[PDB]
Amino acid sequence: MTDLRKLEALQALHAELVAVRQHRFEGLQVLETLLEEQTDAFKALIAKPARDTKDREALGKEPKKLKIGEEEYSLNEDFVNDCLKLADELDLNEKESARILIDCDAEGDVETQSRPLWECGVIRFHQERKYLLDCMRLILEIAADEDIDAGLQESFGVAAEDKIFGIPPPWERQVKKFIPRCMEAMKGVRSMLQCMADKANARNMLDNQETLDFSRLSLVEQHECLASILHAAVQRHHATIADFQDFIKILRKWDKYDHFLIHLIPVLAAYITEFGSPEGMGDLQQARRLNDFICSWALPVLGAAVRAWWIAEHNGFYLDDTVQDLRGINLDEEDEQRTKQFLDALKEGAFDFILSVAADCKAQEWQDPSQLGARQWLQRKIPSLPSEPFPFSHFLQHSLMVHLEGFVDATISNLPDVLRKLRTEEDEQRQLRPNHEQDMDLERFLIIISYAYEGRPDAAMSFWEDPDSNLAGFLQWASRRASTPLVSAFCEMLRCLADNEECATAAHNFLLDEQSLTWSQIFKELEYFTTKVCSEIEPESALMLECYLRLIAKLATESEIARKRLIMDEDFNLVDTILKLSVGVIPHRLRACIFYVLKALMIRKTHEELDAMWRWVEAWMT
Amino acid sequence: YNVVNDSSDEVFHFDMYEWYIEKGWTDRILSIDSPHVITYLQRLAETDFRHAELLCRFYTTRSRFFEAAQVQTNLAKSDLNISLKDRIILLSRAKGNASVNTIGISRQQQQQLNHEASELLEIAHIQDDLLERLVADPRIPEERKAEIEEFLDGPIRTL
Amino acid sequence: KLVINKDMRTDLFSPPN
Repeated sequence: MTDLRKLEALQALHAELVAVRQHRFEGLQVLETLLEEQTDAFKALIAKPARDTKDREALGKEPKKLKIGEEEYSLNEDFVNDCLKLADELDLNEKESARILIDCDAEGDVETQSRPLWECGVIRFHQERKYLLDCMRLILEIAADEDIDAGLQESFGVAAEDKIFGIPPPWERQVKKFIPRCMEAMKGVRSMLQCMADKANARNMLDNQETLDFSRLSLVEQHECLASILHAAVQRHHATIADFQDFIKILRKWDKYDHFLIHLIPVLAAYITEFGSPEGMGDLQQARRLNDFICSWALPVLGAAVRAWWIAEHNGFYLDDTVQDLRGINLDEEDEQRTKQFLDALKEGAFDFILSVAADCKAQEWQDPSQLGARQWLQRKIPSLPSEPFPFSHFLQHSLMVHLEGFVDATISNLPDVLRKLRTEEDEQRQLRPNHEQDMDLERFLIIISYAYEGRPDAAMSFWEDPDSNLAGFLQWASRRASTPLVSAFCEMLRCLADNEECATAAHNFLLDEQSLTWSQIFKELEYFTTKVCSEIEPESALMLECYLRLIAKLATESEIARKRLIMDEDFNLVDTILKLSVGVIPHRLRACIFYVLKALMIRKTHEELDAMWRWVEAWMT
Repeated sequence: YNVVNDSSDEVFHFDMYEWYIEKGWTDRILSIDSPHVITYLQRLAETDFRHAELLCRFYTTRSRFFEAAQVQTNLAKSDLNISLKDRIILLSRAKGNASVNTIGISRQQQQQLNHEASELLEIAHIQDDLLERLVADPRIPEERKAEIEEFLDGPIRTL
Repeated sequence: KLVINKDMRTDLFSPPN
């Protein structure tokens, strides 16, 4: 139709944005026509008129005829009761609340859902904020898409500056900035959600359960959209120090761990990147004050992670003495200060919190049984989520992985001596007291690196292109003599860094000799454990065997040269070892891993390989 | 104010809409969900500028920009007692409101209105530049200026 | 639509009546 209401206007507009995002430009002329009709909507993100007494007393005094804009309607004793109910639950003005209910009668959605008329008003109200805010994310997302025409990419850019951020275009030109409105906007969502649980829990302590669940889902989605919009706005260098201080204070006043903190994490990450790192407001003098300001907290792990990130990002200034001025300043004292601060942050559990957040972010309802118990053998002391149905999006995960990989690169290219001293400390601690379990800082860091580099071959290739870079340097340095946990973490990292065939072949060529880990030692340990079981076993040995089996299966499924070599290698004879191990007394996990390795090796085979496999199976089963 | 909003007297609520308008309480009138006030305005919108402005506010906040551009344009072309500068504001608003999408209305219908408002706004600015200059001109007799102000400070004239 | 007609106008520099 052409005369669509507010709800139908936003729903139709959303469909158009998806078309342009999915490589469908058949609605260019129709898209521009909608932004002009909803100009007043994009200006204010979310604002509910306060409940006024003039309309409350007037609505109930003469509930006979209602006049909204140009049209006229008649109020009856039944409809009038729904207006007061909707206005009370949401604390919305009677005039605005009535318009929402009128839209339901016209569209006639009461029969499509079979719910009370007053309840539909709550859903219709939440739908407006959903599309009104969700559509804004698509505009900025399409404005940053590099796989589209440069002309179209710029059209949505300037439009968002004026429609969303209220900044006029360059060819023209009391008002309030966007951030202060966004901060107050998100604040209303929190206060509205808090009062919702208090009132809902009171009456609960019905047919509206699903409606309350849908409203909570819409609220969390709107909060995520507002967080993404704030992140995008900050990415354009449109912030200041006051907003940063306010955000830091809000974080310090954080009470409970929930999805909102995970959504705000990237906001603080971008803040530190713009201010802390030398990729933004490059005011060296200003950075000194922020350092002392950051370096009250109701949760020490948050402050530890914040300080660690700030140090990692701000240690890039003190690399050379030619791109900036470093006169009349001592270096060793500041280096020792940053080192002790990072050590304290580690002891407080910064990497632990980062790993817990990364794990809770990608929480999947179902997981492949081929990777059970992987990366779940640590000591997690951080409380988990309440398990409520709040699934995450994809852009948020992408941004989180990008920020994590950036932090990893920064920490590897800025603080190598820190990692060296930490590894030496862990080694000497495990040596002087083997009965005790040393800290898992390095293992947690490697697991975080693995989580960051997952399904992103464009970034994983960086570890193979330049073998003389810092990335390859750390990769080859982390393969020397170490304990079982570090070897297992490195094997898991290698397995997760094989999303394609090229990376698998690169890892295969780098693992074998051309000291670092080699297939020779792996097979020697396999044969040793086989002879020991066949003439007990510790959890570390089983974990190492499972990691080796998973890595072999991944390499065989991804690479071809390894599959063709190991299958007929005379010096390895992996099949015999895995069979002698499976026929022994061991848990079912090792047998399952061996079976999956066999499957991977036999994913692509020929007549000779089939004959050999059948011969071995018959010989070992007869 | 409870007793007021709890009433079902319709002539009363009409008299109160008029009274809110009089006192200037855009605060409380724009905050009424009801269509009853919209319908009341739709009958007297094309009767008075102040009422039309209220009607257009209700449309815009409901993303019905094209309908407001229609009310504003007709008001600028009308023979109501409206000053030229007020007719420049009406056209300028209609031009903006017709340039943005309004759901349920064809791109062709939007552009044709945005184009009519753009042309009439161009003529109106010319007329305003003339009237101002003529009134201020030292070489124009006072007797003529009053006559110029009568014929140019009103509906928009042909080129 | 413009139509110039220099013929019959109203003296802009003379009062009315």
